[PDB]
Amino acid sequence: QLVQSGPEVKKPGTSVKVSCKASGFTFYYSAVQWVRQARGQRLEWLGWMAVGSGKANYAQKFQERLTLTRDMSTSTAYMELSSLRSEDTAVYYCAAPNCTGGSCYDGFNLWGQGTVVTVSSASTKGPSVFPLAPSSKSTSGGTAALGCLVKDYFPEPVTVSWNSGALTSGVHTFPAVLQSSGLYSLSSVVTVPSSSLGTQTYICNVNHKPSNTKVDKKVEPKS
Amino acid sequence: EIVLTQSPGTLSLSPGDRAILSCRASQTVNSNYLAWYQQKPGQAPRLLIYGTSSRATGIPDRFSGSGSGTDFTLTISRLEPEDFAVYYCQQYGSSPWLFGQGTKVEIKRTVAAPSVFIFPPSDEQLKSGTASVVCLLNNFYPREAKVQWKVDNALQSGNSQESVTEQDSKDSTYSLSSTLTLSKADYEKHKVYACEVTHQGLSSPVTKSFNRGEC
Amino acid sequence: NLCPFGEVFNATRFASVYAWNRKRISNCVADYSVLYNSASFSTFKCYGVSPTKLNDLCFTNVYADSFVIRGDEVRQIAPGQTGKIADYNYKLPDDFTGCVIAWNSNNLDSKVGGNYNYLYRLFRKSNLKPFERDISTEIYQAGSTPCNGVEGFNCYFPLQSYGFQPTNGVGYQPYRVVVLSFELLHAPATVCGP
Ligand SMILES: *[C@@H]1O[C@H](CO)[C@@H](O[C@@H]2O[C@H](CO)[C@@H](O)[C@H](O)[C@H]2NC(C)=O)[C@H](O)[C@H]1NC(C)=O
Repeated sequence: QLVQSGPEVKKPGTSVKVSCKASGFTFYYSAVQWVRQARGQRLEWLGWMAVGSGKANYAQKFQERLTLTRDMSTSTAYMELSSLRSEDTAVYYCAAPNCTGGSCYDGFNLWGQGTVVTVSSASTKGPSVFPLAPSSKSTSGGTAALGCLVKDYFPEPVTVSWNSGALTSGVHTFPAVLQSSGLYSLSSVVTVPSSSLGTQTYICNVNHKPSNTKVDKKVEPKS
Repeated sequence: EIVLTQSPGTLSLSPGDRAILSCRASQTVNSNYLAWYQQKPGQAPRLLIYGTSSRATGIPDRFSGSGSGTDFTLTISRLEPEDFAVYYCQQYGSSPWLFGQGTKVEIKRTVAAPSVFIFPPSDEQLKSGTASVVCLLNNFYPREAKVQWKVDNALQSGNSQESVTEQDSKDSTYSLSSTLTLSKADYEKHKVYACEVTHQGLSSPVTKSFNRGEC
Repeated sequence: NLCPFGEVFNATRFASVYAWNRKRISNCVADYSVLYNSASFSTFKCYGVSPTKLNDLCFTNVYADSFVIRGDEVRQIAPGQTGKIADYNYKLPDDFTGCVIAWNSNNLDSKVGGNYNYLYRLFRKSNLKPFERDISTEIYQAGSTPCNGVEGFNCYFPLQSYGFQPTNGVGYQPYRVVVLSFELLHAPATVCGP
C-alpha cells in the first residue's frame, strides 16, 4: 500500500516536497513513477526512478526542475519541484508494482491516494453568502428554483446543505470556478414547487473550515 | 518520441451493447510494455490490462485486450452500470511514457428539453459594487448547449464563466449554470437583460429576458 | 625467512568487494604479535582462537582476503550475519575460524569529486554459498519477461559504485578490510611462528 503526505499551499517562486511512503511489500525491488493531473484534464507524465540504485529519468519539460530521491531507512520516496508557477496547481500520484521477492509484478497496479498542491499568492479569506431569492419571473409552470451564492473564499473545500441536511431532494451544487481575482466562487440551487414558497423555513447551511466560519443564511422571496 | 492518440473521443452506449476503443501510436511500440487504466471522477486510476493481452488481478473477464503493432483495441463484452468511466492507454518501452488523451463513456438515453430560469441580483449585492445575474439550465441530456447573455439587444462577453455538473444517476441528465458577474457601473446605464439558449432538444432557441423596471 | 604480511597490509590498491582478491601463504615463519601491537587498527576479532596465543599454534596454510567497504557496513563481516553484503558479495561460513581486521582509510581512498573505482553488487538470483566470487555482469531480470540485452523497466544493471567524499560522515567513511582464515589438513603443516 502507498500512503502520501497531505495537501500543501505555496507561493510563486518557492519549492515543494511530497513524500510517498510504502509498506506491506519488498520495497527494495520496486520502482516509482510520478503522474500529475490538473482539474478536469489529461494525465501528464513527469518521470520515474528505480529505488534499487537511485537512477532516474525525466521528461524534457521538467528536466531542470524535478528531483527524485529515496530513503531506504523508512522506505519513503521523495519528489521536489522548484520555481512553482500558477499552472502547477494539480494533484500528484505515485505508483509502483507489487514486489514479493526476486520476482515482481509486471505493471503499476499499486497507486497512492494523491496530494493536492495549489500555487497562488492570494491569502486565505472567509466566504460571503448571497441568497438567490425566487421571483415571479424565475418561476415557470409551477416549478420554482432557489439557492445561495458563495463568493470570495480562497481554500478549495466548502460545503452546502439545506434544512440542516434534511432538504436534499433534487439538490444541485456546482463545481467551483476561479475568478480573475484569485478567489473561488460557486453556486448551489434546489427545486421546489411554487406552493412551497412562503410555507417552509428555507435556509442553506454552509461552512468554511480554514476560516472556521459557519453561516446559515435564511432566504425569503423577493417582494 | 512516441505519441498516443485514442481516436474515439466520447461514446454514449446503453448497457448491453459491446463497446470498443482504439489506441493508435505513431511508431512501432513494444508489445510487452502497453497498459490500460480506468479512472472514475475523484479516485486514483486503476490498472486493467497489462502486456497488451493479459488482465490484472481480480478484473472481471468481460474486459479483454487485443492487437499488436500500431493498432491496439480494448473490448467490453457487455457493459455494466459501474463500468462508465474514462480509460487511458500508456506505453512504457521508450524513454518518454506519454499517456493518451482519454475516452469518456456515458449512458445514452432520450433527448430531454432544458429548463431556463433567471435570477435578479440581491439588493445586498448592490452594496458591494458588483452585480450578479444568473441564468440556469436544468435537465437536458445532450452535453452540447450554449447560452449568450444579451443586454439591450447587445451581446456582452468576458463575464460568462461556465459551470457544468456531472452526469446524474437516476436519470443521467446534466444541469448548467452561467453567472454574469457584472460590475455595478454597467448595471444602471442599461435596461433590458436577457439570456438566450440553444439546444439540440429545442426546435428553436428560447429567449429568457429580464428588465430592471419591475424590480 | 618470514611470511610477507607487509606486502598485503601495505598494498597501493585494493580490490572491489565484488571481486575481492585471495592470496595463499605457506612455507614461511610468521609473526602475529607485531601486527597485534600496531595500535592503529580499529577492529580485531578472532573467532575461535585467542589473538594473544596465535604465536603458539601451527597450521598448514593461510588465506588472505582484502577489499573495501563502507564504514557502517563492517558489522556484516561475521559468522551467521544477514544483510545485502553477506547475501550477494562476501559470505562467511558458520564455523569460520580466523580473524577480521579493518581500519579507516580516508586520507588514502577519499578525494575531491569522489572515487568511483569501487563497486558492489545489488541483485542476485540466489544467495551466495561461503567463499566464492561472482564477476558476471549480465543484466538482471526482475520481471517475467526477457531483457534481451537492453536496460529499462524490470531490467537493471547489477553493479553500481560507491561515492566517497571527504566531507562525508564517519558512517559513510571508507574502510579497508583484511580477513585471515587458517586451514588445518593432513600435511607437513609448515606455516607457524617462532
Ligand atoms: C606498513 O608500512 C608502515 C610504514 O612503512 C609500517 O610501519 C612501520 O613499522 C616499523 C616496525 O613496526 C616501525 O619501525 C616504523 O616506524 C613504522 N612506520 C610508520 C610510518 O608507522 C608497517 O609496519 C607496515 N605494515 C606491516 C603490516 O608491517
